[PDB]
Amino acid sequence: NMKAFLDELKAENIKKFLYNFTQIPHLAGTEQNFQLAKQIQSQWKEFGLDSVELAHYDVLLSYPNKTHPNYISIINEDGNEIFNTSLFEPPPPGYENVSDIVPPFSAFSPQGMPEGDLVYVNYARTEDFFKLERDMKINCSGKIVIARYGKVFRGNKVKNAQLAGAKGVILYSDPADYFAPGVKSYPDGWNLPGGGVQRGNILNLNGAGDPLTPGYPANEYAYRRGIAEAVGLPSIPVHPIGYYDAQKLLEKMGGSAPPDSSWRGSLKVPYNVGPGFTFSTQKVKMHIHSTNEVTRIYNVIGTLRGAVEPDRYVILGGHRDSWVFGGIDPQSGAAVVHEIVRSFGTLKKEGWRPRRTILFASWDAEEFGLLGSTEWAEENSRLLQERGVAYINADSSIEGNYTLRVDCTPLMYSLVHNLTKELKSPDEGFEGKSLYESWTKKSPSPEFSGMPRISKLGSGNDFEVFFQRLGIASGRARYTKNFSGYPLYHSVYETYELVEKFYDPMFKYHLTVAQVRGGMVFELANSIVLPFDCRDYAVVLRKYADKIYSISMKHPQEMKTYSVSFDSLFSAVKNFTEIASKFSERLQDFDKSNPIVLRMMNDQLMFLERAFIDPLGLPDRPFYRHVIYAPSSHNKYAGESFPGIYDALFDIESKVDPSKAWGEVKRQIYVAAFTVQAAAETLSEVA
Amino acid sequence: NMKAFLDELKAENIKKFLYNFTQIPHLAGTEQNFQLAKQIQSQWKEFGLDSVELAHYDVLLSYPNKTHPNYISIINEDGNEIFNTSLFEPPPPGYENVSDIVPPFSAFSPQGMPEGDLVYVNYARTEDFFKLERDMKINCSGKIVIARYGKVFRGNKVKNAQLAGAKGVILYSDPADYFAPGVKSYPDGWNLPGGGVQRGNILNLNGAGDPLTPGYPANEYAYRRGIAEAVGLPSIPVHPIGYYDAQKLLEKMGGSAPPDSSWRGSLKVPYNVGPGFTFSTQKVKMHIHSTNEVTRIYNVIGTLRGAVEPDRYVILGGHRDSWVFGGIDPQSGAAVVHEIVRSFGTLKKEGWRPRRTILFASWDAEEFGLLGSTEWAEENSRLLQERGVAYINADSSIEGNYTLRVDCTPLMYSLVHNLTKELKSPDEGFEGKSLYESWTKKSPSPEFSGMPRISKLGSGNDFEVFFQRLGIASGRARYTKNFSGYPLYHSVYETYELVEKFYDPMFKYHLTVAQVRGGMVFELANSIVLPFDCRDYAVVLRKYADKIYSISMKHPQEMKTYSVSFDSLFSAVKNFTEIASKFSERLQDFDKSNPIVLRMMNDQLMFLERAFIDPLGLPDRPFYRHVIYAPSSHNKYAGESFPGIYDALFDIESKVDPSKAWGEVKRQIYVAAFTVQAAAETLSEVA
Ligand SMILES: *[C@@H]1O[C@H](CO)[C@@H](O[C@@H]2O[C@H](CO)[C@@H](O[C@@H]3O[C@H](CO)[C@@H](O)[C@H](O[C@H]4O[C@H](CO)[C@@H](O)[C@H](O)[C@@H]4O)[C@@H]3O)[C@H](O)[C@H]2NC(C)=O)[C@H](O)[C@H]1NC(C)=O
Ligand SMILES: *[C@@H]1O[C@H](CO)[C@@H](O[C@@H]2O[C@H](CO)[C@@H](O[C@@H]3O[C@H](CO)[C@@H](O)[C@H](O[C@H]4O[C@H](CO)[C@@H](O)[C@H](O)[C@@H]4O)[C@@H]3O)[C@H](O)[C@H]2NC(C)=O)[C@H](O)[C@H]1NC(C)=O
Ligand SMILES: *[C@@H]1O[C@H](CO)[C@@H](O[C@@H]2O[C@H](CO)[C@@H](O)[C@H](O)[C@H]2NC(C)=O)[C@H](O)[C@H]1NC(C)=O
Ligand SMILES: *[C@@H]1O[C@H](CO)[C@@H](O[C@@H]2O[C@H](CO)[C@@H](O)[C@H](O)[C@H]2NC(C)=O)[C@H](O)[C@H]1NC(C)=O
Ligand SMILES: *[C@@H]1O[C@H](CO)[C@@H](O[C@@H]2O[C@H](CO)[C@@H](O)[C@H](O)[C@H]2NC(C)=O)[C@H](O)[C@H]1NC(C)=O
Ligand SMILES: *[C@@H]1O[C@H](CO)[C@@H](O[C@@H]2O[C@H](CO)[C@@H](O)[C@H](O)[C@H]2NC(C)=O)[C@H](O)[C@H]1NC(C)=O
Ligand SMILES: *[C@@H]1O[C@H](CO)[C@@H](O[C@@H]2O[C@H](CO)[C@@H](O)[C@H](O)[C@H]2NC(C)=O)[C@H](O)[C@H]1NC(C)=O
Ligand SMILES: *[C@@H]1O[C@H](CO)[C@@H](O[C@@H]2O[C@H](CO)[C@@H](O)[C@H](O)[C@H]2NC(C)=O)[C@H](O)[C@H]1NC(C)=O
Ligand SMILES: *[C@@H]1O[C@H](CO)[C@@H](O)[C@H](O)[C@H]1NC(C)=O
Ligand SMILES: *[C@@H]1O[C@H](CO)[C@@H](O)[C@H](O)[C@H]1NC(C)=O
Ligand SMILES: *[C@@H]1O[C@H](CO)[C@@H](O)[C@H](O)[C@H]1NC(C)=O
Ligand SMILES: *[C@@H]1O[C@H](CO)[C@@H](O)[C@H](O)[C@H]1NC(C)=O
Ligand SMILES: *[C@@H]1O[C@H](CO)[C@@H](O)[C@H](O)[C@H]1NC(C)=O
Ligand SMILES: *[C@@H]1O[C@H](CO)[C@@H](O)[C@H](O)[C@H]1NC(C)=O
Ligand code: MET
Ligand code: MET
Ligand SMILES: [Ca+2]
Ligand SMILES: [Ca+2]
Ligand SMILES: [Cl-]
Ligand SMILES: [Cl-]
Ligand SMILES: [Zn+2]
Ligand SMILES: [Zn+2]
Ligand SMILES: [Zn+2]
Ligand SMILES: [Zn+2]
Repeated sequence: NMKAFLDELKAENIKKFLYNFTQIPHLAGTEQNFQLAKQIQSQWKEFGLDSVELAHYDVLLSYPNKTHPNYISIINEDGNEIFNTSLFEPPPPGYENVSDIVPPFSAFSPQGMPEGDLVYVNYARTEDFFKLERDMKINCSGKIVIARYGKVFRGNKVKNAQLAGAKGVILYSDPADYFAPGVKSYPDGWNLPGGGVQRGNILNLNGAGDPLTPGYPANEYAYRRGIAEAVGLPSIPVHPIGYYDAQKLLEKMGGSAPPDSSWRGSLKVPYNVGPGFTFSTQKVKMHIHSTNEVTRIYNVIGTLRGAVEPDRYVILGGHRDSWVFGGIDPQSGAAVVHEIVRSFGTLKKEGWRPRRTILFASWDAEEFGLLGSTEWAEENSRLLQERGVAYINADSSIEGNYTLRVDCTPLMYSLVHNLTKELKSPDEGFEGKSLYESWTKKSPSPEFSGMPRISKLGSGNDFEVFFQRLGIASGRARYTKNFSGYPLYHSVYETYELVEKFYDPMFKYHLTVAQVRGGMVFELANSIVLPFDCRDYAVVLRKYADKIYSISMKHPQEMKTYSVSFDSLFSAVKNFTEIASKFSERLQDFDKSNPIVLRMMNDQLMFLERAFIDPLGLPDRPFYRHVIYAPSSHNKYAGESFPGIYDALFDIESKVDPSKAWGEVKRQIYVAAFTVQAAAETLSEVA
Repeated sequence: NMKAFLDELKAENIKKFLYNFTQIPHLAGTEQNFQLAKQIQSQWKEFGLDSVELAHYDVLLSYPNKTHPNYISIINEDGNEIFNTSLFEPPPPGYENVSDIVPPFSAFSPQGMPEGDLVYVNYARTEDFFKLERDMKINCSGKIVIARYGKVFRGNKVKNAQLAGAKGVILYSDPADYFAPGVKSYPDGWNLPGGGVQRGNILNLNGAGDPLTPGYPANEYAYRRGIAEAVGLPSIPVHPIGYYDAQKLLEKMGGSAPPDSSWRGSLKVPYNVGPGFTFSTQKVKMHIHSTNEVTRIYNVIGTLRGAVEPDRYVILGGHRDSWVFGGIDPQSGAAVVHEIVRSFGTLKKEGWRPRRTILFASWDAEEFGLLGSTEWAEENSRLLQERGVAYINADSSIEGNYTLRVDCTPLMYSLVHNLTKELKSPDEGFEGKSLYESWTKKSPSPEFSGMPRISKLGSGNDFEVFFQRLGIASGRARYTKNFSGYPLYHSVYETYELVEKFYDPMFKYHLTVAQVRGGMVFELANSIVLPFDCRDYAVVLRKYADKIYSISMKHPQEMKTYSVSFDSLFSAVKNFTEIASKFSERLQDFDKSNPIVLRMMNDQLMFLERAFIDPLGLPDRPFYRHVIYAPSSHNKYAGESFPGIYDALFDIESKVDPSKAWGEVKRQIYVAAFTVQAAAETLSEVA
């Protein structure tokens, strides 16, 4: 049973595995990450799984040129380079050995050496550009943009800059966002030093996976697009820097003053918007020589065969590739997965099997655009869509030590509330209290009443293909602090020591998280009726419908003129509530001795998330197919509800042809209404 | 059991129902067809079904203007109309009563009155236009095209004419194609009189359904495209005529002689290609005033709930709407469906239920582009794709009286061979012999060896959405003669008397067909393991792969230059064969006492057709999603195998950018190979 499973999980095994996984860098596509793959594969076998395989793919990756390093320069009239930015981050104490740490770069930047004047765009959010262009009437065309990291996915920033006519992008971490007051810089604290730099890809894939093979696995015989038809590549060069190098670049900024104080970081500089310097005269020059190449990646797939329903899959998955040492990201998740596998393997060895099949994945190349999970899901989509019960993600276990953070489909709200009521809180001052209780006090639902906050699923991690493309119920859970990161995210300072010393000295937060993740998986794979409560969907659908309705009501005149009615959507949401209620009654009232009836009802529960998928996808985003959730078009990290209606409404006042625009709003209402009604009807009696 | 079911079917009930259904016209959208819907609905209830509902939709239909009739004219220099074509067909004896028979028209023609010179284009097939433009260097731009009916779907003809720059199309039936030697014209024989005219729609929908709501049911709150963005509407006017009116128009043809004798019909005319008349001087003028309007349609859906697996659907479906009386098309099918329902209802009343759910449909508006079946499938696609076991079509039972004609998925080859070995042949001179035996002697497989021909499924009937869009295993069966029609197809002369006197005086062919259709449905809904043999798919996949390979090999030089390899496809087809064999062994070797294992294996058998669906669809045809079969792009009535590779190869010598063209061939090989491999893997052990 479950306590057995949970009792078997040890804090000290997790620490042990974390140490093992973080001694050398495990960059996607490198030999070291292949070797770590083989090791996971051997150990998952010893741990007892029925089978363990590697699945490989040849996918587009991106690397700096070793012999021609990227950097930024200030140049004078004579094109002399007065100031150059760092070529690497100062490595942390004890790691001068590090054979090779990849230098900071933006993965997938095109090559180039543009020069021009700087304009400062705050976070380079859509509203930031609105403010700049609309109110301040500044123009970025032909400019080099400098933006700080934070708020939104960096690929969104680069896309907004391209849209604004920019010719290059410089990204940096501002201490306002990455330096927590009263804490010391690494190695004496968990703060980001001025030499530290955030790596990460800057693609706008919208779910496509490998840029060359959208729709299909990048296997041996795959036909590949030419790089010119590749999906999601930026067309301007981009490069990231620390705040020391950034202060040099910002200290001379001329033109307009920040429009207000929210545009201002913590550096001792004016934060002028520019364009140009105060040093007329001087310009900025980028040197990007990174290359894209087709490189092989390896996922590790382990299988624990179910005893009763082997053709039903519960999936625990998390990535193994890291920018450098991956102390937090991803090895604090991977080490938790490893102990969960060891622990399932133990039960199995004593003769136990779960009811359903459990699949365990160690994904590759997440950092480069969720490529390993996606290609694998493109290859197995027929199995996943007919047999996939649920997907639990397992990136970083901790990103703070304050409370539980859970994002999932409403189908799993009750499972997560129940499970956490049986778990001991590991928080100071809640000893003897349940996880549900510390979590509820520290993180109260706005939505009401005496319940914890649970968020929507956006994207930016490996659950994306499972939920947004395939409609498989998905969740994730981690410890967090009281979309920007923790200060040391994706830098060289993310090490084993960072975690042992400052985050989780006892590894008790890792353990709590291993219980939540492992317990969810255990319940999903073994409970006789699937632990999904469809009435939870009925509740949030109503809230989401009120929400998009209020957004539309900011335009009463247009609603009148174009006859924009939400009646069909509320009507669909009403029918969903009613039918969902009745389906629950039947769920309570039928006999579990009849297997066929049990399988039927489970199939209904399983396909219910699947019912929300539109095979045509959302407009311009063919691989985002879920009609209720999609990643925000302004922020890949954030979920948006009724994404098709929301985007039809967004900035509608600016559209040239109002009735065409409002026509499209109404089309999206219709699509949403029909999909909600069709989903509800899957829960009707079947004949 | 099955004999019980079959013994219950009577020839005389079928005749009785056929008579009842053919006394007045039942045009889609008219009150008479609503009334016939209500009657079917009452009678399916009395017959015993658990429930019977009407599902309605508001869809684009098309009608002639009653007070401004369509016709064609010959005009002189002074624009005088010398010759006008008929305004209606002479009604058959006894039907001068007929309140109103719609006059011949091409459904969905735009309005217009173009004048110009005639060019004669034979069947207006793609090769016909190749011959005309390429070899004869004739130019149709600005011309009015005249084509004879036959060979290919009429909508393809109109699209080829548009592509060729034509400004109007005149369609007619040539006695070469619609007058069988030695037989008399109706009412004294089954031949087409010179006054008879073939109705039918001329859309190019490619699976979209209702032109205004592609993707989604045309329900009450549906958002509808503007007619200018409608799917599949021709942009030139089109009108059909009999061979009397056609002889007048053809007798004066000038320009070139027919390129050869295959261009020549049976009329006593030269069959000159034109352009223009021999009467310089005279021109042709079209008068089309037909309108398109959104009109309500009604499907009747009956349900016979399964005893053991109510959430598994076997579907028997056929249309009810007719151009006029529908003596053959569709009421000879509808009357067979009615007797099958009555017969299932009888068993049910004596306490029996099938194992799986059976759904019975009477579709509306088939004649106007398969609209009723399609809209219903767009509305229920989530149920159909997870629960749909099989779809059996039921249009016309007879179109000849020579032998059985069966088209179906390879998954049903064995079911159809077995079932027909248990059925008595109704053919003269095979009394005491089995249906399999007359059918095999009269219609031998080319493919080998001692087996009957079974054809590929294309489109042009209501199975289209189920098979080509949704991937549900589909079949159809009918009596045929020794893509053009029978002579009286879609004319006013298609009556009850036509069938009683000349086709099936005893109704014994209707009865055989009711046994084949009802027996297939019975086996599918009741057999414990689904009666599909996946090794039949392995066999035809190999044949199809040889076939497309030979087509490519006509271009050895390009295959060399571009490195076009079919190795991945043959490799996929090999793995399919191997895995299919092993899956059959397990299928034989497992115990039917374990229900869960039985359901698992049945689910594999059920989803196997589903595995061949690509959610991106085929290029430019988003609603054709099956990778192995699609309707021919040159002939909606015909199936093409590996449609994506075939179309990439078709007329490739003519493409401007060879490596781009050959690139696309290779892409399609890759897609085909991967889909075959993914389908095979669904039949692997599941964990
Ligand atoms: C939520 O579930 C309910 C059912 O429980 C479902 O209600 C349905 O609403 C539709 C659309 O309003 C109803 O449609 C009617 O059908 C009857 C025949 O049964 C027709 O006579 C009506 O048509 C006339 O009136 C229309 C509206 O003014 C005219 O436009 C039309 O031209 C006709 O003159 C009408 O179409 C349907 O009957 C009910 N079904 C019921 C009550 O069982 C509702 O649609 C669901 N919500 C969603 C979004 O699906
Ligand atoms: C039909 O089923 C068979 C399996 O039963 C399946 O065979 C697979 O073929 C692939 C592709 O050829 C094999 O891929 C190899 O994998 C190994 C590692 O296991 C690699 O070392 C190999 O890569 C090297 O060689 C390549 C080819 O020259 C180089 O391009 C590459 O850069 C490497 O140097 C190679 O990728 C795979 O191992 C087998 N699997 C087996 C035999 O189990 C076949 O693909 C199926 N058919 C289809 C169309 O799917
Ligand atoms: C991580 O732990 C693994 C497994 O214990 C270590 O790999 C084993 O170590 C020795 C080499 O000294 C070999 O005898 C085994 O073959 C290895 N087992 C494998 C690959 O599964 C590995 O050395 C550890 N890594 C670190 C950095 O300590
Ligand atoms: C920034 O780096 C550049 C590139 O290395 C330095 O300029 C180079 O310096 C060498 C030695 O003076 C010259 O031979 C090259 O011509 C220069 N290269 C280019 C492309 O300008 C420059 O010194 C650095 N700037 C500072 C302030 O250190
Ligand atoms: C979470 O736990 C609650 C409370 O135990 C469960 O709700 C009960 O479930 C049982 C078993 O079917 C019913 O008999 C009770 O009537 C339910 N009580 C309530 C308050 O609804 C709920 O099912 C659990 N959710 C899960 C386990 O997914
Ligand atoms: C087709 O058969 C039906 C059913 O027997 C006939 O409809 C019935 O006829 C009488 C009207 O004379 C009524 O008492 C019943 O209400 C009808 N039943 C229905 C509608 O289910 C119908 O008249 C026949 N049609 C023809 C042309 O003979
Ligand atoms: C073909 O039909 C046209 C249309 O009815 C006939 O021409 C019309 O005839 C009436 C009476 O002569 C005239 O008043 C109209 O002006 C004509 N209409 C048009 C549009 O031309 C014509 O007679 C018919 N041709 C033949 C040979 O019967
Ligand atoms: C068609 O009938 C053939 C011959 O009876 C069936 O094949 C046999 O099926 C039985 C039952 O599983 C096996 O034990 C035999 O070994 C099979 N014989 C052969 C020749 O294969 C076949 O299964 C039937 N196809 C159907 C009913 O779908
Ligand atoms: C890296 O830089 C060298 C020159 O310094 C260049 O010639 C080489 O091609 C580069 N490597 C690439 C582009 O992969
Ligand atoms: C922005 O400035 C550039 C300067 O070259 C100009 O080409 C472009 O049209 C301007 N656009 C706006 C938003 O005014
Ligand atoms: C963990 O422990 C305490 C709890 O308040 C906190 O003050 C400290 O900052 C935490 N460590 C990190 C890395 O947040
Ligand atoms: C039919 O023709 C009349 C005139 O004869 C026209 O005015 C009317 O609008 C037409 N009906 C239509 C177009 O539906
Ligand atoms: C066909 O003839 C028309 C005459 O107007 C001309 O415009 C068109 O370019 C010609 N095309 C070909 C195929 O020569
Ligand atoms: C039906 O019966 C005989 C069989 O040869 C045939 O000659 C006759 O033409 C058939 N009727 C039709 C309509 O084909
Ligand atoms: C490429 S989607 C997100 C990848 C990675 N988790 C990042 O946030 O940088
Ligand atoms: C619109 S697809 C075919 C419709 C009808 N069966 C015809 O052949 O005319
Ligand atoms: Ca791919
Ligand atoms: Ca539609
Ligand atoms: Cl996570
Ligand atoms: Cl048919
Ligand atoms: Zn990560
Ligand atoms: Zn990361
Ligand atoms: Zn028909
Ligand atoms: Zn027809």
